[PDB]
Amino acid sequence: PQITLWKRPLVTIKIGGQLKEALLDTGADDTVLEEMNLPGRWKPKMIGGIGGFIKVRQYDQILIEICGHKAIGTVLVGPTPVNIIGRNLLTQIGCTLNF
Amino acid sequence: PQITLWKRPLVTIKIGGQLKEALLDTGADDTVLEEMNLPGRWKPKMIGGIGGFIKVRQYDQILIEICGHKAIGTVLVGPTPVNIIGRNLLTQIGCTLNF
Ligand SMILES: CC[C@H](C)CN(C[C@@H](O)[C@H](Cc1ccccc1)NC(=O)O[C@H]1CO[C@H]2OCC[C@H]21)S(=O)(=O)c1ccc2c(c1)CC[C@@H]2O
Repeated sequence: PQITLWKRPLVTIKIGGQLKEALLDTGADDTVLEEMNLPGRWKPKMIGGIGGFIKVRQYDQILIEICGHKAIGTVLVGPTPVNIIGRNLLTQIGCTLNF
Repeated sequence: PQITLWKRPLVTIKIGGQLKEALLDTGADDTVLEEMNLPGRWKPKMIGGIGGFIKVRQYDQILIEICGHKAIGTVLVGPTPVNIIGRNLLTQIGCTLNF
């Protein structure tokens, strides 16, 4: 599909057996998901943006389906106000910017 | 152009007559640039990011060229970690996401 940017590029994703809404975000190196209780090992991390830093848990090799496109990679989980699909996964679903 | 996402989508911009580098950021509603001198009146505003809220100067109807494409719109100036081009300007240059 082609997504215009008049509105936030929100799409449905599937992660940890749950469906969620997330932004397709070319400004995020990595994917950041709102607080959820994923199983398995994780590593603490701090990520910075406008307003400062938030503490997140880094999970590796997490499977996510974005608009029916499967992807697997690093997912950071923490108190983000929004689910963010970052470039580490956007490359895997074949997403590009075009103008 | 078509821009892949294996690297950060960084582009050269011109604003106030000066060249700068900025990130094409589909997860940003607004365009936020690092502290700089811009001609024109401005008004104090607040914006929130992943880490909280910051004070910005809002410049309206500002001329800005992005990778050779002209836009005129709102530019917020403040302590952002990175120059980001948000959807208010990405729409003006005809930018879409595609997968
Ligand atoms: C530095 C470049 C940018 C700022 C990196 N951001 C990604 C941007 O798209 C954020 C997304 C977003 C955050 C909160 C709420 C809504 C949307 N938009 C943003 O702040 O937009 C501003 C301007 O417009 C307004 O609309 C939206 C909010 C206001 S991040 O979320 O801070 C991030 C993600 C991953 C990762 C990091 C940092 C660090 C490592 C990790 O990979």
